[PDB]
Amino acid sequence: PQIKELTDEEAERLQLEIDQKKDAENH
Amino acid sequence: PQIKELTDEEAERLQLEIDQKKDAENH
Amino acid sequence: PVTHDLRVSLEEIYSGCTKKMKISHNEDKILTIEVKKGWKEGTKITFPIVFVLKDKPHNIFKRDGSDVIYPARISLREALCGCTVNVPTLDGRTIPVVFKDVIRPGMRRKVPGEGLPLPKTPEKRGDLIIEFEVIFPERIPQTSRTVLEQVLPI
Amino acid sequence: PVTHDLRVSLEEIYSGCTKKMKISHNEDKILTIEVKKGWKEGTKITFPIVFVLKDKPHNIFKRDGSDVIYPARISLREALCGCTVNVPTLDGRTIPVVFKDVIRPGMRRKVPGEGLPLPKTPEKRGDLIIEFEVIFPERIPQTSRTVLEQVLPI
Repeated sequence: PQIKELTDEEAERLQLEIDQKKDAENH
Repeated sequence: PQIKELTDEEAERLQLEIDQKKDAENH
Repeated sequence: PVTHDLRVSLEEIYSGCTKKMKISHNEDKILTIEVKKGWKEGTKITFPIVFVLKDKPHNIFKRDGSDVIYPARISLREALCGCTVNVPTLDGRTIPVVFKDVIRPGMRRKVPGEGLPLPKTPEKRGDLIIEFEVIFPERIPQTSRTVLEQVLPI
Repeated sequence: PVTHDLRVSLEEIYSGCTKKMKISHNEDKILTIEVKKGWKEGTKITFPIVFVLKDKPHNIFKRDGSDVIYPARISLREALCGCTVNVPTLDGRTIPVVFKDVIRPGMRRKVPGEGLPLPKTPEKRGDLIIEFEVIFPERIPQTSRTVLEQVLPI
């Protein structure tokens, strides 16, 4: 289970992925 | 159970008692 | 039952901060972590995973619970003859704190209320402790030794 | 499963000693306790009762495992201008140990082999560590301050 600190900026961009992934899997 | 340090002198005198008691009870 | 260390700077502890942490198991998910004012080393924040707050070393201050320690590196001259210490604060002010008497190796002077917010009464801060480090000369010429023998007491 | 503290002086630890301990339950009985050279705090001697060896505080030396620490209280004058420390030994000798360079607050000087016997190699002793305590003057007249400003570096 890989954990690592993010910046404010890194974290936004990464939500836009789990979001723009839960978009495809919400289809 | 009461414990206490003895001197060299105190300790001798006290053995002469447990001895001069195991004398009476060896009768 | 898994622990990961959450390193927090003295400044973060003074003002509070939010920390964002990335995971994978295999979905990448974000745990957010409010860190409220004055939280201590060891503080556990659990997530159904246990973040345990660690103090990041700082080179100006050493944390002591809610107190903050400030090494003041002064000369022996300053310590015997008087000096002014420009104490830095955690919010970047400096406080001049004047010493007239002889300063002694490892002497402390409490600067009251310039410490960390106490977690549960965060309007009430700990203290900034000046800790003096008196720096001796490497060497003293025979010239100086002879004067020093005359003016310093036996 | 009963513990009682067995206080042992530094001198007893240096040379070994026998300790006699009185009991009552209700017969008064004697437990004897050889204490071999260099035995450490915590050492357990059990008796079908657990004597746990404690270091008696000493006012000259502080025990540090098999090492022995000696506070040397010297003046600032001695520390800057030179001095001779008459180190006491655990067997009552004194060793002059001359210091020519500037002595610094909390400086240590190892005096090799003047410590406690190491328990398992008791022919091999630990060390005596001189630990300097530099005593500052309470006060310095304006006369002295002005000279001190001229001869001590900035």
